Amino acid sequence: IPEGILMEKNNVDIAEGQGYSLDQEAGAKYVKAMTQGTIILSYKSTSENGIQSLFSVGNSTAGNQDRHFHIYITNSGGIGIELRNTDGVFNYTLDRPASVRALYKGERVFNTVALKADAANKQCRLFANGELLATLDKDAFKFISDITGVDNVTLGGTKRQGKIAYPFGGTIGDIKVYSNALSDEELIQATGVTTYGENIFYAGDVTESNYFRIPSLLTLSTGTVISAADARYGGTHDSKSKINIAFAKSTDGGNTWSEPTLPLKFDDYIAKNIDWPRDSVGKNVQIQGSASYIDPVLLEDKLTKRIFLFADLMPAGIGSSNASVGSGFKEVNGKKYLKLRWHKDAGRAYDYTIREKGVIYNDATNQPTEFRVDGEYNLYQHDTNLTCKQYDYNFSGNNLIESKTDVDVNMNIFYKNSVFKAFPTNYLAMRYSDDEGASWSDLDIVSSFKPEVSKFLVVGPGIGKQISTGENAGRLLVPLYSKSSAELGFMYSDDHGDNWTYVEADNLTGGATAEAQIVEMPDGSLKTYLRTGSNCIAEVTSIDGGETWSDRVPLQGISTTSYGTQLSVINYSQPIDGKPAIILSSPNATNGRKNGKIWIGLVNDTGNTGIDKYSVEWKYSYAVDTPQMGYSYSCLAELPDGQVGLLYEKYDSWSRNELHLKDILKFEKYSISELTGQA
Ligand SMILES: CC(=O)N[C@H]1[C@H]2O[C@@](C(=O)O)(C[C@@H]1O)O[C@@H]2[C@H](O)CO
Repeated sequence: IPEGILMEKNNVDIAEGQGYSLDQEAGAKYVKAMTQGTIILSYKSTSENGIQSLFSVGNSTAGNQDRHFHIYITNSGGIGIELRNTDGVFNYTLDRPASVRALYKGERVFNTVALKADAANKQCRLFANGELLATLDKDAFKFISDITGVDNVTLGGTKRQGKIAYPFGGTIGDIKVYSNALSDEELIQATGVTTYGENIFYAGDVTESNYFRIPSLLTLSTGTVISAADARYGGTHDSKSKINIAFAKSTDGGNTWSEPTLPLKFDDYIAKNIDWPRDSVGKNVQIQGSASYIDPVLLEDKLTKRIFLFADLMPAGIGSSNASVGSGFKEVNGKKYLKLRWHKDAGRAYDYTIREKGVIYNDATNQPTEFRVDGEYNLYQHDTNLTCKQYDYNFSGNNLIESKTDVDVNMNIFYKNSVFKAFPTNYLAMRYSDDEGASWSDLDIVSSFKPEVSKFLVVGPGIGKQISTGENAGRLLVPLYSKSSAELGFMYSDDHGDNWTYVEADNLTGGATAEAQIVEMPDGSLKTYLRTGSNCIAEVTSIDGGETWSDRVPLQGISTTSYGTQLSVINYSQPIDGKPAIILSSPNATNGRKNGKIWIGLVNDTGNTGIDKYSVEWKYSYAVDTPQMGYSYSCLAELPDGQVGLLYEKYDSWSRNELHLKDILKFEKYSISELTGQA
């Protein structure tokens, strides 16, 4: 077999289910006997078939349907290979979900992929659109030379018992087959020729996190665009993990973004880039003893230009699902204070409180102790800062080993090895900034109002809202949800963020994931759209600045799942078709987080008063990709130009098969012209 290119083809159109034979190519005899090599191809799929082989080599005869090698893509954006010679001899597979796309801005686009079969290193690697997607290691390295009875080289399908299986439909822009193993560098470069949308945060940036989730995007009145997201270190798992909140800004309308920062973070566990296992066992494992922050909300007070970042604060080993019932506060002398448990007391003996100036008091004696905390909640014993060893986490087989290192970090009340431990429920935290993220204020735990009967009271991720007109103009609002006397709730401030008041919006005690976002009506009244535990998105209205809310009404015509998915709904500054408009983003499928769509809702005055005053007509819907393509959490923002920016999870974040994927948080922009189908 010669060194270099064995076969090359260009601009090949393939009719769905027909495939294309490469048997007559001069190098077919070499390709049918490859001991290793590299395949790189550019393609555009126009088919909705489930599995679509791009290139294959194998045995087409009867009874030999399990003898072949093929590189394929799926209608849901997955990509992979299967190297087979019947299950008794070998069946090597490698894939990565949500690796490619089908449609971008209304048109089918080309993706560039590559498979490298490295005999010397006994390794197989898959690449797509400039990224290394997956790696397979095998002691018994195998390739085309190991398949019995190869009799064909085919494009757009895999020949099985004389039939075209895994039928592709579309165009193979280019294909090059090398007998040699090209370097990862050459393949990253070669496949990187086609990319769509951009990353703000990414595996390898200064956050040191390989994964991200829960997007927040907001254009400030100054023109600067800011964003935040969970920096999920231990895979894409929710809290009871190691998660920090990442932040970045753009001063050029969303074209380029600054180096990300970590405004909300904990140091009990080290922040590092780690590849979380995706196998059936390891994928379910998560960090057990780390404190974390989760689900960000960004908000701007246009009157003061101040910005706020909110997120849930989870004590060590705590998440929404295992949070203890209680406020985490104790009332002494009429004032609520954070309570603490001395590590040597009984398991549930929270006999201390953090009072004025961070001084820790003994409640039984009502006398101050020798301990105190700073504005970051780190402990001190007589002005001397307390410390503890930072933990590291590594997999030993399917087991996650969490061990102490020799690195000292300040002892914080939310850490598992702290001498004074906070109550194991969730808290609401926030910091403000007057210089667009250059510096942030001290940690402000605003959840003193958490109902003592609640398991958890958390934020609805995305952005908050400031009322611009009416009696309550200037009021700041942040959506919340809980498992307590109410499900949907809100916290508002009339003094520019200095103080917050909690509001129960219903009397539902089921604790469903009622993530909501708020939009303002022309007269200042508000409409909140929310995820529910039923097969619909609900709408509630307030005519008193968010103090009381109407009963839930299903949002007619916008399909969703029973478990649901977070949504984003924003006010647009200019009228569309002459009417005030709001824009909504959410996956449209009734099962699975996929088929993302952006809708434009036109506000109509019905002629009625009160809660029935306005009616929103969802006149336009825009499909971001094809129906099976992944789309989960998202956040919209009107950019300084007329465009609508979109930061979203381009995969199914609920699925147990799409956990721990790198670089799925994408940033895209769309004009109103595009969104209204007006080209
Ligand atoms: C505080 C918290 O746990 N937020 C979670 C919840 O929502 C998500 C989700 O993708 O649906 C992602 C959020 O980061 O998974 C969680 C689950 O639904 C339990 O509510």
